[PDB]
Amino acid sequence: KVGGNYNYLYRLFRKSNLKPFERDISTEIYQAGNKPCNGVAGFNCYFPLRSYGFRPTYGVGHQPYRVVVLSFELLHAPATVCGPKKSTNLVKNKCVNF
Amino acid sequence: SLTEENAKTFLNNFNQEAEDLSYQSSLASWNYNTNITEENAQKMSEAAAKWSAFYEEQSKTAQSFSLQEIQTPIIKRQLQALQQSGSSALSADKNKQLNTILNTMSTIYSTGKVCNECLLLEPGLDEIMATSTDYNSRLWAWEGWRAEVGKQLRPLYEEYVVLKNEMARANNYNDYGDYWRGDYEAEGADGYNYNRNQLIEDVERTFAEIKPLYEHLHAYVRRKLMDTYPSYISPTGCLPAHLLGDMWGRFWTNLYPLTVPFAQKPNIDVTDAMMNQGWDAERIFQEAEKFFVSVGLPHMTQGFWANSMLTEPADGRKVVCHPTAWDLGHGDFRIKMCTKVTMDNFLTAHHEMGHIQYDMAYARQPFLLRNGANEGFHEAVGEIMSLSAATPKHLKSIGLLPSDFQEDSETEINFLLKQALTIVGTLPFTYMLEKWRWMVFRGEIPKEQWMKKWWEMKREIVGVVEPLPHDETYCDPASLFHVSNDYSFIRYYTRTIYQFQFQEALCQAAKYNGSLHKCDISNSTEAGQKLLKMLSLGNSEPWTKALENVVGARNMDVKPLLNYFQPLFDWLKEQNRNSFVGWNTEWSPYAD
Ligand SMILES: *[C@@H]1O[C@H](CO)[C@@H](O)[C@H](O)[C@H]1NC(C)=O
Ligand SMILES: *[C@@H]1O[C@H](CO)[C@@H](O)[C@H](O)[C@H]1NC(C)=O
Ligand SMILES: [Zn+2]
Repeated sequence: KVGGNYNYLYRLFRKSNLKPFERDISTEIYQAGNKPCNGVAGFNCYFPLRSYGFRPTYGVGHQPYRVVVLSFELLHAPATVCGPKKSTNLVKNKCVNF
Repeated sequence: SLTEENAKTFLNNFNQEAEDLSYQSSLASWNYNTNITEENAQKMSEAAAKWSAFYEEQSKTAQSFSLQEIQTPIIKRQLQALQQSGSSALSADKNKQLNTILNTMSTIYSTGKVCNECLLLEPGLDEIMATSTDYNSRLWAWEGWRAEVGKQLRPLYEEYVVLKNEMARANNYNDYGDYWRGDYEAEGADGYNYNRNQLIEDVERTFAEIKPLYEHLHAYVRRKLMDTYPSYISPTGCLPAHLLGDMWGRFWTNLYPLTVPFAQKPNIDVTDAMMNQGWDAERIFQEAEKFFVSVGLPHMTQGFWANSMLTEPADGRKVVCHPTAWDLGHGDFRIKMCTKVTMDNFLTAHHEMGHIQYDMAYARQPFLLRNGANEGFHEAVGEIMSLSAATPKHLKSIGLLPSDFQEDSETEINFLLKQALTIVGTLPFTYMLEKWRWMVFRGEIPKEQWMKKWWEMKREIVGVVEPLPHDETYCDPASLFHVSNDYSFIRYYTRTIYQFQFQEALCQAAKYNGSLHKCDISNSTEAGQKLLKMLSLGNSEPWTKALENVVGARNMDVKPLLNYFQPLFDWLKEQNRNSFVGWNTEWSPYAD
């Protein structure tokens, strides 16, 4: 948006790194220093979720990019997602491979 | 639990917020510059005020992290680049007084007029001082200007100096001169450490080597002006201040029609050759992009061709109509210029594209380090591009000059003389003005001997004598734009040194056999990757280390400057045989 698409957020500060396929939606103040934060922002108490300043005037490295990740799971359970099967025509009065 | 990681997190948050706030401020400034209106001006003012408030708040908050505990060098440098307060050190009353004095001086300098015709500074005075050749027609204007503006700015400048010294002392410095020289202060290893006091000793050493060339040039200019000014020039004296082609004497380029080595072979101009081929602004920008890509630099962004205003708008928009390279951030690099099909604009396009490519280099560094090494690097990186693109070989390679043309000696001598009248003639003036301002700010020159010592330095350093006596009632230093409005002036000398240093360093790496002024960095990728090594660092490393990456030296070097004009130096030394190179500091046009 010309004015700015500030609807997309991103987490910048956190205690420790995440685990594979883990989600965190907490909005608690990042306790940086020893000072116990009391829900207010300021010195050593920063908000973890920041916003994107998406604007069309950006270059090629800061524009919004949509990323999809397709992960396949092949547990011992029977598979129910197979690829598209091919097909052919029929044959009459001739021994072929069916 | 250590303060290092806390400072790192604080700097990360500060950079994350700055990359948005400064971007919005630059966008508002660009919107104001495109269409100058009242609403856009108000929006730009509000954005600048918000950015300044955020920056001063973050600076006040960052002063609680002393650099002694920070072990990481880059984090310490980022904290040092922000802990500097500046004008906020003074109290509210002193800051208001300084701001009012600055605004009053700026208003007096901008609204100055000299009448006994009745004109102003830019409309009539500049054209007269540039083109007119009459003694009185220039003398009266010069005297009126330096008697009105000087006497109107003297009482304000006297308090301005004291307020700036108080601000410097409040900012843990000593004087305003040290605060201005603090930009060249480097920190690092034992070999990559530079001090503010060392610049005072190095500038004089670098100026001591350019003295014979400047003396020969001054003698040649005097001998050539003896014809047009028969009864106003001494054979062993200085030159008047109103006969230098400018109100102050900063650029001697206006003396080229009067001081020409060979008039029967004028300079090379590709204006008509560019008009015949049907070129335009976009063609000039495409040729500049091709030149910058041939040397081995990254390619220009797409938004540079869509969002940037390369040509003058025909929609009735009022632009300031002067070249500027804007770096809004996040991959936004634009050029605002009154570009035409002329040759000077053709070179200014490459000069600004150099600054743009510089901005496109240090973008990977943190926001607190997204700037050049010093004030002498950013403007010198772009100048070497214009110096290498204005050669007769590049014009023939691109197609502006036909192949049947051959390089002549007289044309090269005339070109070198015209370039020295603008590049070599300004260095003594800059050095003298900076030395005067340093000795005034440091309190070495009493307030009762400003004009006396100023004119004594004009006689000893620049070799300029006043045509009429001016006592301490005037203030001629304050008559300059850079002196009236708060701005640094030592950056020009360092820029002039570093541009020749970079030119020589990039020409010796490409194995070029010829004159230094006829170099051509085109079709040489090795000249780009060696330059980007300094362009990609910016302010993340001390300026000595960045300078060593290109030329190898960790300080200023004037030998490339003397090697650039070596044929011109020999020609001047051979032509000035029947004369005395120098000037005596006793002759006076006002005295009989
Ligand atoms: C610039 O401002 C003028 C003055 O109102 C207006 O006529 C013109 O349409 C504006 N141009 C743009 C591109 O906004
Ligand atoms: C660079 O090389 C190309 C191809 O050989 C040539 O057309 C062009 O004129 C060269 N440019 C210079 C400046 O030598
Ligand atoms: Zn400029």
